[PDB]
Amino acid sequence: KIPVEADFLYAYSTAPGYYSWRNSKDGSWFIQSLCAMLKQYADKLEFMHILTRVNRKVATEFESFSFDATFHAKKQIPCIVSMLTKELYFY
Amino acid sequence: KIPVEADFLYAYSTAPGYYSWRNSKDGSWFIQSLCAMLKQYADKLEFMHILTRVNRKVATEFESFSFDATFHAKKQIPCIVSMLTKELYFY
Amino acid sequence: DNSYKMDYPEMGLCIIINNKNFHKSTGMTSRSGTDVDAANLRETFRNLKYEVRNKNDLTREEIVELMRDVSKEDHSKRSSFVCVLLSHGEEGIIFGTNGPVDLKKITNFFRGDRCRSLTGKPKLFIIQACRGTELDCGIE
Amino acid sequence: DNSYKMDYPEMGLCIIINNKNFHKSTGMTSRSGTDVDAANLRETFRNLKYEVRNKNDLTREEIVELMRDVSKEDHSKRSSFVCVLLSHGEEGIIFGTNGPVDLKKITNFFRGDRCRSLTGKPKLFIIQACRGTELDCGIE
Ligand SMILES: *[C@@](=O)([C]S[C]C1=C(F)[C]=[C][C]=C1Cl)[C]([C]C([O])=O)[N]C(=O)[C]([N]C(=O)[C]C1=[C]C(/[C]=[C]/C(=O)O[C])=[C][C]=C1O[C][C])[C]([C])[C]
Ligand SMILES: *[C@@](=O)([C]S[C]C1=C(F)[C]=[C][C]=C1Cl)[C]([C]C([O])=O)[N]C(=O)[C]([N]C(=O)[C]C1=[C]C(/[C]=[C]/C(=O)O[C])=[C][C]=C1O[C][C])[C]([C])[C]
Repeated sequence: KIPVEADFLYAYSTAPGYYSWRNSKDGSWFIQSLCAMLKQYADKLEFMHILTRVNRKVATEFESFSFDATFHAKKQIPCIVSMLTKELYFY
Repeated sequence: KIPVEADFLYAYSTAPGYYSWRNSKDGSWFIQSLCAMLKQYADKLEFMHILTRVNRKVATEFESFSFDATFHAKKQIPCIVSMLTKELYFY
Repeated sequence: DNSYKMDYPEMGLCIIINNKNFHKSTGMTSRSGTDVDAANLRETFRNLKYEVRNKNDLTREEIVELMRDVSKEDHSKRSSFVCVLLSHGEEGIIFGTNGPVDLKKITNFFRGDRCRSLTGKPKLFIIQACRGTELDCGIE
Repeated sequence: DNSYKMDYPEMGLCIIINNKNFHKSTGMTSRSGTDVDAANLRETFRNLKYEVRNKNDLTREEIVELMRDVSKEDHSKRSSFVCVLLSHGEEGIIFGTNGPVDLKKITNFFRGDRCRSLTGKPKLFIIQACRGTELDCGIE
């Protein structure tokens, strides 16, 4: 017998209340930088450990550019919510 | 230059929208079962890895008891939100 | 033990809900790039062994059904679950190609006592969207 | 590199905000057990090397100040941060021993561009409370 709302893992593209960014030629920052990590560590790391490097590769190497005063020079930081009651290792 | 809302880590005592439990003789389920893990793995594991076993030790071995119809036989499941952009190892 | 059980015959099923063009009514701008994602994605979970089924531009009453269509299904021999949603959004709300829709009702079917074959297995939800209208000016 | 930098002279500072008795007005029941925690806690972070300062039953206008008192402070030589809050609560709201208080305003001082010495360091918030009034009947 376990908690129903358990084992659920949600990886939001940004921090609550904030906007999520997107490139018109590569697409999302969050999605490209995510797949790219599962590209390297899909069998090396756990998953939170992946999702965390994904957090850095999006908080560190991504910065908006725009001719708009408001929509320019803006950052983004993902959100890793986890209820999982165990580790995960795709393999 | 980084995202302000970053590096923040919030460990909620339950799942959003839900109640949090408490023992009158040991205290919180979430707090006792947490310290107890940092008691064993404060230098063995990372932290998400700790916080996850904490998730199990609270989703698995804790079940409410009460003479009330409503406040009896209820479970709880913690919530690990993470913005951290790196790993953590207290030592 | 400590780590999940992932040695079931079928790794899972990775439905991606690629939403891009929004009903003029919704007033939601057409997301350019969404496509580049859905492909880099479909290719990603294909390499990890998931049954990826891509659906495009689905109204609110449509994502909800697919979901009950997906919860009710023998995931018995399936090891896990992955739902990738790419669309516009607010906080707690995701968007249909016709109207905004409450996230709660979506994820609910797969709840421990509603989706029992998935019970004990990890429901991995990846949301790609607007949790509001705040900007990170960045320090350092 | 990959893992945080924790080899600063001072591991951090672990303020625990032990709230238990609530102003009859608030109507919040007196939490029995809270104390057993605050002790098992103070003893825990004491062993990991934190400057633990325990404050008890602080009204809403009181937790907020301590916080600006805590954000404004040279955490320069400090490696990290930990705020343990034990009290009643709703979703997004925590309770004072006089009145409910918005979580956002609390955590905000330590934001990258507000609390600059903590910048780059992990702000570890542990909340022990009622995110609403839902029960987990449990399956299996
Ligand atoms: C969100 O879905 C927008 S939700 C808007 C909204 C409503 F209309 C009504 C009620 C609530 C809300 Cl929250 C999308 C994310 C998505 O995947 O569709 N957010 C955006 O589209 C953002 N704009 C862009 O991504 C376009 C853009 C990109 C860049 C440069 C990026 C870069 O990486 O450069 C190197 C600069 C400027 C823009 O345009 C911004 C208008 C939001 C900022 C709208
Ligand atoms: C929450 O703070 C309650 S918030 C209530 C609330 C309002 F009054 C107004 C607006 C919004 C909200 Cl959310 C506390 C958590 C805390 O740390 O103080 N929750 C509780 O106190 C729960 N009750 C108990 O913990 C007491 C209790 C324990 C048990 C047995 C536990 C066990 O482990 O047994 C082995 C059984 C019954 C009860 O009593 C329940 C009335 C909530 C359930 C109230």
